[PDB]
Amino acid sequence: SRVCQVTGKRPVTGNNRSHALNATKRRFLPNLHSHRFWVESEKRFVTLRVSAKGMRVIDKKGIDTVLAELRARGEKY
Amino acid sequence: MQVILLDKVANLGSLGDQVNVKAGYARNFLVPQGKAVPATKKNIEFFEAR
RNA sequence: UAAGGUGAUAUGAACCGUUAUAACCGGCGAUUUCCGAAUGGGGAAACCCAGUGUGUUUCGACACACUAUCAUUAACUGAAUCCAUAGGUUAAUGAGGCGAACCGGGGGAACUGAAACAUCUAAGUACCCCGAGGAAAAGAAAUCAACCGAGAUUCCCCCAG
RNA sequence: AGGGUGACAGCCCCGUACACAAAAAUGCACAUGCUGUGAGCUCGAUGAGUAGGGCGGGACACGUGGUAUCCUGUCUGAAUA
RNA sequence: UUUUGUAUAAUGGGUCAGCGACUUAUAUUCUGUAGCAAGGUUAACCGAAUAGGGGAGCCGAAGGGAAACCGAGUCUUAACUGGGCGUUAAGUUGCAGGGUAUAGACCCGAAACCCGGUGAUCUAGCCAUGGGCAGGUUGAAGGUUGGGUAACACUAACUGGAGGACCGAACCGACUAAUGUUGAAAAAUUAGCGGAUGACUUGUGGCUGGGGGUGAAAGGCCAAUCAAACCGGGAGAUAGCU
RNA sequence: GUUUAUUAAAAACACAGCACUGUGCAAACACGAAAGUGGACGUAUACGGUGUGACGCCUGCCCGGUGCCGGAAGGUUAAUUGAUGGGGUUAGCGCAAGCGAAGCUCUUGAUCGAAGCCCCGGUAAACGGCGGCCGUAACUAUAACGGUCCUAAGGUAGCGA
RNA sequence: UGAGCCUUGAUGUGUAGGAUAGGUGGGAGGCUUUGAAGUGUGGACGCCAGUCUGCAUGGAGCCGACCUUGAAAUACCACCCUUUAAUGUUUGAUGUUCUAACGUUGACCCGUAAUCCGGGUUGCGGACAGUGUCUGGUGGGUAGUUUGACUGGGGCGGUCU
RNA sequence: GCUUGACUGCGAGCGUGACGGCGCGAGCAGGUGCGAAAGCAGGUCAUAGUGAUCCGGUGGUUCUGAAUGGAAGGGCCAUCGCUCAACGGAUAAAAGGUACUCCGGGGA
Repeated sequence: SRVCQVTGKRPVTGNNRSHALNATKRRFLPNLHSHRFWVESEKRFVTLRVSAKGMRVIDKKGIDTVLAELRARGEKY
Repeated sequence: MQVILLDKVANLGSLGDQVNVKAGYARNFLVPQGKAVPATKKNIEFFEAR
């Protein structure tokens, strides 16, 4: 799936609006990238499918803080 | 960001100071594999006496 | 509770019982083959094919019992790579499936109306999917009011076409 | 009340109104006990990639209109009674 | 029934019996009627439950003006001899009925659009495993020998069995004609006809699903249908049409 | 050979051959939200698309138009950047008429800005085009020939009454 | 290499004139023996007019309304402007190189007698490729539709005020 | 020759249309021009020279001002942009084919 693991962003739907305002269904795809992270507590390459914003959340909280949040709400990595 | 260097980093070298740096060079070179530390006011106070 | 009674089409045959163990009704139990979530492996559903432990005054051949997957926890083990991890085994607990409406969330049209048709309307309706309960959802103010105040949410009538 | 009994039944029959009855299982009330959850007082603390903003959408009666508020895919980004 | 107009040779009916088409809700207007009257009347709800209680609110007696505002007057204008609109006429609530609005809206009927499912047991193409092709001819490359050539080339015999080869059964097709046309058959029968060792044919099982599949290309095939299958749902789609 | 099962078995369709274009392999292309498969367990003597249709003689002329392939100075040009200017608001200054600081907000959009297009050159076994007006040879007809028409150029070979 | 920005120094010939006057300010003394005017060279500017300055010669002064000039001082101190040069900070363009993101349908190792995938090592690329949001061009590949009425039948022609 | 009446607010009453509209109008109120004056002038000899509405642009007017004071916006008045030519204008935006045709009604 294309669900972000850190933030939880799911693809939602939108509409094409042209000059004549004709509606056409489309979807909002996040900017997901598989980025590899080295942790200090476990000393292991931890790969995660994160968004472009979800990488910035790791920059503030820390890689050890996010993995404690993934343990609390049930997701695995 | 405001990471503080530890080891003998080359030019932009500080030997321990708050300098500005891009985010791509902070993570994966200066954060892990070392030679720096984040500045979340818990690490820089514990490494103040170092 | 009882002198009647053995479901009905459906008689017949053979009995049971009349003062408390006939039959009938209710509560608490036992039995519950095979298929179906079907869960020992498989499968053209009601069939095929095993493994482990345990039992034979006939220890050949059968019978009793267990063995799916996943999540969580605990214990024992355990790579590349020395420590570690991945991975593997066992045990306890729990989930799977079905069901008419109501509810919450995720997707979501077109016929048609505009006397055509594209914005719009039809409409977040139908349908599909996930999840839950006897209700769910919502809910104790970063809300309304206007210098006077009211004091969570939900539902009904007005405001008001 | 109603139904049946050979035609239309208060008094023929089953019932109805009323008055009682539970071995065992079970619903709901108070009463008591146990295992757990946790009062109250004072001193703090006040929820950061968040509010807000650009672009692109959706939802509030409100179709971008002079368009607030609410939701966010993308890009950024505060203040601290 | 439709029509300027029908015995019309315009449309419809075999007959009988049963069933079958102007309704319901909520709004608003007019009329009839009833209660009260410058007032009328409650909705939800409470309830000793068609009572009683509840007057939130709606309608009306006052309108002019875009509005502020003014007021039995007011607006337009600098101001009106005026003008425009009003003032000197009783409404309101039940009930019944005639209309309109929104709902299927008097009933019956499309061809079609969209979503959710079901089918390659028929047919089109393919994949894997098997089977079938009676019989009779034409005689390639090559092999050998001989003639011939300076030598090859070339030629004459036998051997050889190549072929989207020929003729012709099974088999696979369906060109002409006839019978058949409420047939024996929702495409067949009889007699001629074409391929028939291959671009063949065929048994069994699997795969490709609808705005798609597949197609030696006809807009053909896809369960006797195909210019978009089948069935269910939106759906009582819509029709200014009969 | 193949096809309009069930009006059209053919002149159609297919066909080997030829020619052009795409494609260097994680190929082009196609099915797929994606994964991945097919292409292919192949590798330019190969694959995909288009076009003609054994073979033999051959396939002339025109690059303006419409596509494609390049080239590239100038011109225009989206997202983004938000320079100046204007307006609202007001601490304050002004008996008021009015003006106005910072802050915030609104509006205008100078500059940066790629492809595409305009422009230049090739490409006809790419799509197409291959003309009019007069004069002129025998009996006629025709025009080897002689002018004009600036649309990019005017039917060659072979044939056809 | 284009640009901002921070200090440090040049740099200014309308015209008279002791003479290639930046603009306003404070401002009749600052500076020089910790060695100055005033000449002589090199580097160097240039409208070759003239000036700046290292070194050296020289060994005690230049300066002030000085009278002129629209505007008076390299007497000095401040905000600095015009032009221009160097170092240094910073933002982009162009180009080279590297690894740590990332890609690997290269080899090898382990889970694992396993063509998936995951972990690990190594090799070649490498901030490209690719993807997400925003945006211009292309786009019957596909989808929803438009395509008028009168009318000696319809269409053409023609008309609608 | 001289001037701007091609003027502002009105208008009893009437013609003409289904309606929207259109056409004539003495006189009055205010302020002008010409003529000495009586008077005349609300465009031209009349009848053609045209386009509703919606959305806006500009100017004026304290009329409204979603707590208040303003402002944006809206209203009023003035005025601009439609060959909406199918000209009482279905959209800001629209061409062909059906001998494969399929439905509904009438016709040789």
